[PDB]
Amino acid sequence: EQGIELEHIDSKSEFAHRIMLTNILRMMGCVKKQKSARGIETRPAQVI
Amino acid sequence: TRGTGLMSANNIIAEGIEKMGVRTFSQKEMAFNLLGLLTPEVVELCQKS
Amino acid sequence: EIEQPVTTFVFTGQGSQEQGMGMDLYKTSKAAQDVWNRADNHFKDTYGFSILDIVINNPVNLTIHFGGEKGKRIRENYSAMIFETIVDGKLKTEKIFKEINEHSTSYTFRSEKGLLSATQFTQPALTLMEKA
Repeated sequence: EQGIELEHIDSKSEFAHRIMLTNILRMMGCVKKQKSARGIETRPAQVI
Repeated sequence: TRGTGLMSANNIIAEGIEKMGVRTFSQKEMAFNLLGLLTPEVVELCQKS
Repeated sequence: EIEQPVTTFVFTGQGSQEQGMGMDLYKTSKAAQDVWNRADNHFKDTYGFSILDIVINNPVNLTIHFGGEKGKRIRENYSAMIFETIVDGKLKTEKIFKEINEHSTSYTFRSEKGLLSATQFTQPALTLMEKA
C-alpha cells in the first residue's frame, strides 16, 4: 500500500489489513484447533 | 532490507542511512537473521515465554 | 445364598492380543471404563501416549513430542527410566532409551506390522483387557 494516507484508506487497505492481520489470527486459530482436536499438547508451532 | 539488489527508491538512500552508523540488510542477511530464530536454543526460548 | 462350584481363574499370556480387544466391554461397563481410563490417563500424563489409541487403531509408528513445559516433564520420565543394579556394594544406573537426552525434541516407537504386538505395549494392553 503506497500513497494511501488516512483519507485514502479504502477497499485495497481494508483487504491488505485482512491478509496481514485478521487472517493471520485466523490461520493461527486453525492450527490451534487442529492440534487440540488431536490432543497435541507437546508440539507447539513457532509463529515467526 | 535492500530488495533484489537493483536500483530502488529505497536502495539509493541505503548507503546514506548507513553513514549514520546504522545497518541495512541484504535479503540473505535478513533470512539468516530469521533462520537464526529456528535454532534449537531460541525454539526452546519461545516455549518458555 | 449358595456358593458357585469350586472355581479357578487362569489369565492369558502374550500372543493372544488382537486390535480392538476389550473395547466392546469399554462401551458397556462402568467398571471396565474406569480401569482403561485410569491407565490411559497414567500413560498420557507420564509417557505422552494413549494405550487406548494403540489398542483401538494399532498404529505402525508412534512418535512422542517433548515440546513445552509439559513435554520436558514427559522427557524426564523417559530419561529417569533406569536399571537399578547394586555392584561392589554401591548402586549403578543404566538408561533405557539411550537416544533420549536434554536435546531430544521427540522419540519414535517403530514396528513392522503394528505397535500392539511390540511387547512394551502388548503387556499393558493385555493386562488391562483382563483386569477390566
